[PDB]
Amino acid sequence: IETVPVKLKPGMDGPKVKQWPLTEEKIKALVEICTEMEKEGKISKIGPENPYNTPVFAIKKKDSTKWRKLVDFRELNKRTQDFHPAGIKKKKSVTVLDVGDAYFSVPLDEDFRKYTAFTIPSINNETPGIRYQYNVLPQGWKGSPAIFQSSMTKILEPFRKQNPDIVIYQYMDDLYVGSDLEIGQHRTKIEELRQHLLRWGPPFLWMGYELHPDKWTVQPIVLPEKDSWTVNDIQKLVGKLNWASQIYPGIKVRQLCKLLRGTKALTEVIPLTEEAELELAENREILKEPVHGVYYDPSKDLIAEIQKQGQGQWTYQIYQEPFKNLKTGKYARTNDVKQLTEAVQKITTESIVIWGKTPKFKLPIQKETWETWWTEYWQATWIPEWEFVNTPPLVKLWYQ
Amino acid sequence: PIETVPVKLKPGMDGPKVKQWPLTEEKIKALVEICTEMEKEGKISKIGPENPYNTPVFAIWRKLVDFRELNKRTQDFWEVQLGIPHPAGIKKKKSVTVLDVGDAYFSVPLDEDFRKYTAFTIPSINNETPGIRYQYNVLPQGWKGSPAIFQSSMTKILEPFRKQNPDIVIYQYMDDLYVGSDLEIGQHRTKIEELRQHLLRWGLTTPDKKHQKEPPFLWMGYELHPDKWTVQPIVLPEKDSWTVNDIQKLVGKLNWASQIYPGIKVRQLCKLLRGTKALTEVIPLTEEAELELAENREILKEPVHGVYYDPSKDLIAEIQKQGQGQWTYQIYQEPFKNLKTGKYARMRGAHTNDVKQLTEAVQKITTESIVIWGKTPKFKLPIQKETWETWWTEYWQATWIPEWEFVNTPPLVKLWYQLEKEPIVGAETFYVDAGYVTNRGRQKVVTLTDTTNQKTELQAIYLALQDSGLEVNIVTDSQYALGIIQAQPDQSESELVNQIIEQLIKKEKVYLAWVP
Ligand SMILES: CC[C@H]1C(=O)Nc2ccc(F)cc2N1C(=O)OC(C)C
Repeated sequence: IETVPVKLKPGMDGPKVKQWPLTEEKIKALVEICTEMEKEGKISKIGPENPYNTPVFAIKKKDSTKWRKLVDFRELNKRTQDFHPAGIKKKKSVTVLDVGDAYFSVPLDEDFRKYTAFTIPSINNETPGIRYQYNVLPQGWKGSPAIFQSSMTKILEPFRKQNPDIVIYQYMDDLYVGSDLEIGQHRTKIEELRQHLLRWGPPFLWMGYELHPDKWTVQPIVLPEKDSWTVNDIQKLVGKLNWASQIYPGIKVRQLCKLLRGTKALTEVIPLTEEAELELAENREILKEPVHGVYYDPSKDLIAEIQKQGQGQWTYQIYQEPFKNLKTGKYARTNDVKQLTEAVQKITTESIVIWGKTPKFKLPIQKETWETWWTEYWQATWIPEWEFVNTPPLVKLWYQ
Repeated sequence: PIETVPVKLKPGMDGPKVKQWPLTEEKIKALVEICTEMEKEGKISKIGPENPYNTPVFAIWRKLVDFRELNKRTQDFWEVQLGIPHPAGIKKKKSVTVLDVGDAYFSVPLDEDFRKYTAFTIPSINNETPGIRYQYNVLPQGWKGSPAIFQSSMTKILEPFRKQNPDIVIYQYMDDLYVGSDLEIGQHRTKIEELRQHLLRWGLTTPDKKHQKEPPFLWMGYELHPDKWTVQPIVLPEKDSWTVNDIQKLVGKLNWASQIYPGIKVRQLCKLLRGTKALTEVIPLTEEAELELAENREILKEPVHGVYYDPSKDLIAEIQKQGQGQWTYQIYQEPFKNLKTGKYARMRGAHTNDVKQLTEAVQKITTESIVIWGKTPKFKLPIQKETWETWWTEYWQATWIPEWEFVNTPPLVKLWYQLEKEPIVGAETFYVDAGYVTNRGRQKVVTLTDTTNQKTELQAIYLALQDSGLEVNIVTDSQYALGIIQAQPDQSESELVNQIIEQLIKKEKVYLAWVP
């Protein structure tokens, strides 16, 4: 059994990513885990000649009390040389499977191992902190799916032809299983699969729950439909309208802005003249559907922004070009951070399903906070790219 | 002996070939002795004239070899050490012994394949005569990888003894080695001599009982006992004239104290630095500056000790507002049995409010704690759940505070005002743009000078607040201003803002709206 020559992108060197400090609870887990992975030759302690580093974390699992080790190979994958059924999204149901353990059988190119260097920190720097490196294919590394693909196909080939009514899509450490069968039959069929895996030597990702892509409908823009309309209401109305005009340029306010004739009192109730009425209705009619002409191109990055609508409600939008939204949605139901993580994850899993790639996020949260608590609720095997921002005032208004 | 760590030169680069500068026959002599000794010990070895590499050597006697060229061409190693532990995190010990480790690097092999690059040359006194060539077999002092490799080794050398003596704690720091236990005075001293042997069996020589340093232990600006901790002596100068440099050095020093000496304040002093033109410029101390200094020297007059972490007991953090934008806090396990204390003066962003700031405090502390005790403390905060809750569920950014209990210790943080969620009925309506026009026919166009498109949008609003009654409705087009006020700040660097904030606090009701 020989390994596969893998190189970093030309000229690039290995990652030297700093290890965010961990809670002795997560550290203890990691220690127990890595000790074992060591006994089983999966990993090996490394010396000082390895200056590289990737962050590790410990996360919990659904339906299990066992800790899962997560390695932020985000940077490594970005320096790794290079090497999707539109039907998955159309399926009634999709269950996610963690097949990450598959890789722990295939050895990693001897000369690439040094790049998988990661560290288990120690509290209060009371000890140098254990350093390790991978021998087999690591979970979360962009290349493992690839290198293991071959074997993965041979392993699926059977169930594939036997159960052609299914759609098996793999991504990083996850396997997405799709079908339209009635949910009852589904859960039963998933099993036959995982044993057909035990057959070659596999956890439910998320819960033992299935996503239902068939109903991920885009949350359109809406306008307040109310009885009496006050000057303020009209102003808010026009404000939201003008904004939206950027997208649907068929929006006309002329008439509504006429009701705002002069310096009236905010609470004054304005009656809507026909000209205006037919204007809103029309404007209202345009927004019922997402704008035409917005197509996704693999060529570009997928961006995702989340807005806090408070009350436990959140709003997001996925686009590539501003205003040019590919999808938009909501999320409700715990503390802020817990929710946001659940959401990101939810939005990510969605992206993978629809476009087979993770989006780049913009999180309305101070970085130190995120860094501090995200692992406390994370459950996915992957990690999107993210950046932290300051949600403008109006953006939240115009949404939800 | 010990496993050799394989080294390599940076990719493409080749070994050094820098010539040996000239040397006094006096120095040649001395070096040849030093080197012949080093050759006897085996640390170095004579090499054939075919080795084209070379690193300079001069004398202090003491052989000093210039490895910067080699270092520049040597691979990067795993960082020798980011953080150092912090006293508040360590545990109480009955006995703590520091072990010096003489000639550490000299006792550690060097990747054989690398040795040829360590080649240096001893000039021949007689010029007709060619000098001797040597290369290292061990970690060369002054070489890039010596620290990292030495330490690495040390660990492996320690692992065993550590397993057999789990009831013993060892922390390696550079060339010092700290060993502590809770063994009776005598048993303790014996392990020390067991260990010393362990090290000696690896050629590592340590200081005799009669010679090792004895606590308190002066470490990284601290002063450690085996039961309590503090910071080394801290003396404030008594002086007539202060120079910015003096001022700066002083403030700097005072901060260091803040980590255990609560009540330290630098406000007035830091203030003396405004507009200064030179480090050597004398600045007279304001009355308040004098006051602050005196009070500080007072606090520093009495030593205060931090206690060590008892991982058996909970961590408790308590925070207080010690002035506008100023927070104090202290983490203890045993009621008021401080492990550590500290301040927080960071205002992130031009404007804010106590709620927002108090929370940012909590995040720093949370981060600090995880780093030190690997866990977060229960917080005791001068803010009521409701208050927080309210501000929380209305703020656009997300945030989360661990388990915390309200502490009625004034000043309690609160929000000095809130914008009506709805336009106000029967309240005059001001349309601003530099002036305003109201639904009730009033107007006040005022032209400001030395302004900004932004400070002007802010001005309008202000005027409006001023001239308006107890309840006002305000319509602005400035998204900017909107964001700021909408954020409900209670403090800002901008005076205008503070003028406005003041205004806002006064109103009975205020509704601010935006339009293009
Ligand atoms: C070795 C025991 C360890 C510890 O748990 N408590 C103490 C108490 C007093 C000391 F002087 C040292 C230390 N220790 C430590 O790691 O000291 C480094 C900061 C130098």
